[PDB]
Amino acid sequence: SHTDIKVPDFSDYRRPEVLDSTKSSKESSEARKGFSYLVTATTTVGVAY
Amino acid sequence: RGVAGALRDLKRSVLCRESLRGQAAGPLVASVSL
Amino acid sequence: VSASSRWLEGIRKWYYNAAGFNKLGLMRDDTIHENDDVKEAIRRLPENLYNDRVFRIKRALDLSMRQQILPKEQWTKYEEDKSYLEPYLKEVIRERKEREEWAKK
Amino acid sequence: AGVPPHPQDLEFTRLPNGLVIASLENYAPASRIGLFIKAGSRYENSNNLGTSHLLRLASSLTTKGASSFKITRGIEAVGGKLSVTSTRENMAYTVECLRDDVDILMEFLLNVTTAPEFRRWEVAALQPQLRIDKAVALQNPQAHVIENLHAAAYRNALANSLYCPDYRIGKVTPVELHDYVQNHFTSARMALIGLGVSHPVLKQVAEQFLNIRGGLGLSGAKAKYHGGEIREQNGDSLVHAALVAESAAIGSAEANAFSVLQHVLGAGPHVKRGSNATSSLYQAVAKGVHQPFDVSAFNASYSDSGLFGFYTISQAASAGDVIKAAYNQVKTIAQGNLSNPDVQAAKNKLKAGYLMSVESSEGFLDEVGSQALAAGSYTPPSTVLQQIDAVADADVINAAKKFVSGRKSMAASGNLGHTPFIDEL
Amino acid sequence: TATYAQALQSVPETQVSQLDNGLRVASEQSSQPTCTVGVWIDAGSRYESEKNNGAGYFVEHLAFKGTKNRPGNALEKEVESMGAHLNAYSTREHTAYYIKALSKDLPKAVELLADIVQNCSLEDSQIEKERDVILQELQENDTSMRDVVFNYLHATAFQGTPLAQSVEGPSENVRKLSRADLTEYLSRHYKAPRMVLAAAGGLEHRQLLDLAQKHFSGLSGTYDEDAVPTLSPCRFTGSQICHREDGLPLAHVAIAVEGPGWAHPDNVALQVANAIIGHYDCTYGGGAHLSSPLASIAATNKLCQSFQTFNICYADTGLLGAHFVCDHMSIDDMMFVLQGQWMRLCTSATESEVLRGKNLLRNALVSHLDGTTPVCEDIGRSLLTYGRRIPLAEWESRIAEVDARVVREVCSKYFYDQCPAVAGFGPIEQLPDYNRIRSGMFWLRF
Amino acid sequence: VAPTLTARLYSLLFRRTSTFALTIVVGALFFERAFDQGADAIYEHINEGKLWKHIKHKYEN
Amino acid sequence: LTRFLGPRYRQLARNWVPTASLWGAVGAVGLVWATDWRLILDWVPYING
Ligand SMILES: CCCCCCCCCCCCCC(=O)OC[C@H](COP(=O)(O)OCC[N+](C)(C)C)OC(=O)CCCCCCCCCCCCC
Ligand SMILES: CCCCCC(=O)OC[C@H](COP(=O)([O-])OCCN)OC(=O)CCCCC
Ligand SMILES: CCCCCC(=O)OC[C@H](COP(=O)([O-])OCCN)OC(=O)CCCCC
Repeated sequence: SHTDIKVPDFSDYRRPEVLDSTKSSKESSEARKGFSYLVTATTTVGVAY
Repeated sequence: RGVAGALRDLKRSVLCRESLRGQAAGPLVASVSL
Repeated sequence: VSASSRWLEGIRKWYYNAAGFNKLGLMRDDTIHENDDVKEAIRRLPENLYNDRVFRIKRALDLSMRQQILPKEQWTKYEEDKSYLEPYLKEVIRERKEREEWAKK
Repeated sequence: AGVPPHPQDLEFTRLPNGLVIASLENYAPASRIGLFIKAGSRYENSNNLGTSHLLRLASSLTTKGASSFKITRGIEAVGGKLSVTSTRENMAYTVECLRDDVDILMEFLLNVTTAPEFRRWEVAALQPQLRIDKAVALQNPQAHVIENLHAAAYRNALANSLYCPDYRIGKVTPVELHDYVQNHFTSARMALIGLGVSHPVLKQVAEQFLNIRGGLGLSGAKAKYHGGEIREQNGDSLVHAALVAESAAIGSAEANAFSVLQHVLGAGPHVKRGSNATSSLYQAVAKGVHQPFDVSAFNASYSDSGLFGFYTISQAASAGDVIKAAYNQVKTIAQGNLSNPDVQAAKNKLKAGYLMSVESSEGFLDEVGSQALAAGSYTPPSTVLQQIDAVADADVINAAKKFVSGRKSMAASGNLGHTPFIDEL
Repeated sequence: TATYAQALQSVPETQVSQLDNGLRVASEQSSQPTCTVGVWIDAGSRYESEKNNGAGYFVEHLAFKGTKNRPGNALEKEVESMGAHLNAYSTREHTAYYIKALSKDLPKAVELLADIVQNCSLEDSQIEKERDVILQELQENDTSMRDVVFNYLHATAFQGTPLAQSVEGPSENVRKLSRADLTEYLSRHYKAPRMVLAAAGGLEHRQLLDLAQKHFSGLSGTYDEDAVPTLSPCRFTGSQICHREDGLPLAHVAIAVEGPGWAHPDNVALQVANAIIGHYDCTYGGGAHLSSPLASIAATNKLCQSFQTFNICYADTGLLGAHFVCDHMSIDDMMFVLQGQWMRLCTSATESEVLRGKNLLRNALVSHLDGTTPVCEDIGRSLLTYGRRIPLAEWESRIAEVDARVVREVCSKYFYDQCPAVAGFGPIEQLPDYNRIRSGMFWLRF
Repeated sequence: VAPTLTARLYSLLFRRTSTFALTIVVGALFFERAFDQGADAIYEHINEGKLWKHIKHKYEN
Repeated sequence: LTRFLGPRYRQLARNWVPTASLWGAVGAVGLVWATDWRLILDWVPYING
């Protein structure tokens, strides 16, 4: 009965790269982290200045 | 890992007749290790 | 081997009385500083030696509170001082050095 | 052609001090060595009960040649294993490793078994492990029943439990461990078995380090079969029950007849989720019991005694029906209702089962070590199948007769409101 | 004398042959009276759609219930009568049916396997009786927190893909799976080039090939025009699923990052790193002196009842991580120590501990292929995943290549600054927040 | 430039925290020079006549 | 405190020398940047203003 549990669909939340079930997340693993960590680094630069 | 063999945390439940076969004992042994 | 040995032991007995922990009924091993090696050795002591260690220290702290010493009859004689803790402590140290030697390879 | 080489046959030696060495060079990448000792829980008495359990848990404590830290790290460094397996009759100290590290683990094995120190503080810190180890084992209901079944069956020795009685947890002393090793871990009580080891090496080790004298004689006091019943009301979902009689000592011809009777009645399943068509106990109970259940023949053979019978699992209200149906099925066999195709199939199950039990190095080593202490020899498989073939149908019927007429021992746990006593069978 | 390396050369070569229909026949001959023989099929729940997700497991319940030639328990009586043992299992990628029997009974054992995989009579009366059996098994599996939390890990890690599905399927599927769904599953997946007749024990490879052409030539090796199933890659998703249930006495937690798959050479180095972290049980004897920092810390501080590391492989993907069981006030410390060891191995793996992991894996590999049945499984499964049998001498070569640098590079590739999949079940109030878990996957000091 | 730009920035500079910090301190250095340069050029363009440095040429001495 | 002299400890130091070298560049550049150290900044190309 715990096998009746399925994770709901996040398609209206996911980023564009990771919406394809038949495509690896490793492909966009590199870009997605850089986009978010770029925002952090810029913030520190502004605080630094 | 500690063993108890005799066949010749909530563990789990046995309900049907298919999942009971093999459970009846058939001379106990106790084993410990690292 | 009496000539040179007894002079060294004579200076050690001089220092022992000068240290003065015997004047409170204490033994040498009662005065050692408790580091992790010493807490384990004390933990390993048998019941009687542990209980004796507790009461001697308790009796000495009581004296130290009162700024007193025991009568001279009850002082710990240098020849009767038992190093009851040393053999346990030596093993505890030997075990720690083994761990450290394994941590190097 | 990937044909393998010619397999080397085992070598065997009895030293004059009673020790037994048995080696087999299979040229396997791994080596296995085991010291089998007549030191099981039967050799405890009412004053030191549980001493062999704590001993079973103390293989990594400090020895004269290896600290506790070194035993754990040295074996793990070479990816080896150290285990202690214990029955009511034997303790088996076994060590596994690759070929090139046998010297390392042999030295650890000898220190654990011939020079333990049983340091007072190390022993004290281990006492709570008895409670953990016992609790883990006793969450199988089968462990309760079989332990109670032996306590009810025997007056001494085999009545003793593999697990420490609760009142003794914390009370087992280093002296008792020292005394237990000194008078049970002796040359006349030991067998050194090695797979992937040369015979000269084991013989060298045995003569150099396992020449231990003193202690006690072999087998201690004889096990006196009594009969009786122990009942554990605990309201489990299902009732577990075992009903047995005294059967036969291992190594006797009568014991093979009981082994063949076990596979006639039904020992265990052969097909996943199968109906057990050729299981005479399961079909007997299945006739007038439609709820879930299990039933199995029980066979336990020892040096000086044995227990044969059956083990039932059923709903609490159907417990009596399942037990009486199982007991009557054995009665019909005692009454001579046994065909020759039935006994021939049982011999096939038994003969096939034995060979399958020795295809692994672990299962092979335990068999050779067990034979060395029980029989003082090694009996190859072909001779074992010969002894199985020699079982006549009349021998099987007579074993069933012995069970039906013999004084019974019983153990049961669960909601026992419909589980009969012995005198109600 | 003989060395470890010389012993690896003495292992017999695994002979391999292929029939005209495409059935692959593999065997490792030994000097044994017994043997294990079986058919390994490249079928599992990853090939099943949402409609028929429970069919293969349903077929497992019907494989041994009767055939066209041996109806009812006739098969069951033949196996039991000759003392043989018949068994089977299904995973997300592989299905297997195998028999343990005397070597002399190999001709009959092969005949029965062919009869099962081809002429299974899925009688309607039997299908309905196995319906209630499976449903009862689902109730039983709910009580195993270990089986539950690992199905949860798959459900969230591979969400939206076939690998998210369980092997047994949902409750609803078992009550509407028809005979046509099962026969369509069988006739679509049980093709000869996806099956492997593996054997191990005392037997000549010649006779296994003869029995194969004898009892398996009658098998369809001609696929449909364009109905050849192809496995689509399964998207891994950094995510978390938390089934809070405080009525249970211990928490189960499974955490993992995405692995590469079966045929990736990096699995050897990953398995070495998992061996350094190892496993623990409260019944172990080592305790405080265990080599693994996670294990010794857990034993001394009573942080858990057990943990295990794992590297679960699939086609071009996998689950690399660990699972543990602990008191509700210890989940945070176990997560902390667990992640600290992952980061430590990514950045600061030493040489001596790596030799430890290599040695543990050598012993684990040799000790596992000890008996006719584990060797027969390694034959059948390896021919599906690797397309060949990888000799032990080759595994030793890959393990020996591993040094501390390889572990630091391989672990950083899969662990460091990667999004994990988390699965929690039980009293998990102290289970750290996903952001905090995610932050545990890197070190500000590095 | 077949690999993504943000993807190559991550592998080279952001994966390690050490190089993630070095890119920030080096970024604040070059950001400070360009930001003050552009900010002052905007404040001066709005006020082209008004400032003193726009009138310092009259008062040569 | 001789226990930290061994093969493992010198493998551990070798793993962390690239990281500590880089944290020295962070602090050095951070000190030069925060103090407007003219002795070093006169040599940087674009900063010269
Ligand atoms: C002699 C002078 C020496 C000074 C030289 C200049 C040093 C510049 C700082 C360099 C250190 C940067 C390290 C760092 O960013 O880590 C701390 C967190 C975590 O960043 P995060 O992107 O979340 O994860 C890092 C993962 N990684 C490294 C693999 C990409 O990142 C942050 O959270 C930092 C950005 C947050 C800014 C807000 C906190 C400042 C206080 C609030 C002030 C504004 C409100 C009043
Ligand atoms: C001179 C700076 C010293 C470092 C302080 C710092 O960055 O705090 C750590 C966290 C980010 O690390 P984490 O929470 O991902 O944990 C990572 C552990 N692996 O940053 C925060 O968001 C906390 C806010 C601090 C602002 C004062
Ligand atoms: C520890 C507090 C240091 C503060 C000293 C200080 O006032 O810094 C001024 C100088 C200015 O750079 P300079 O090229 O004019 O050089 C002028 C020389 N007087 O910048 C430096 O030299 C910074 C040196 C930092 C060393 C720790």
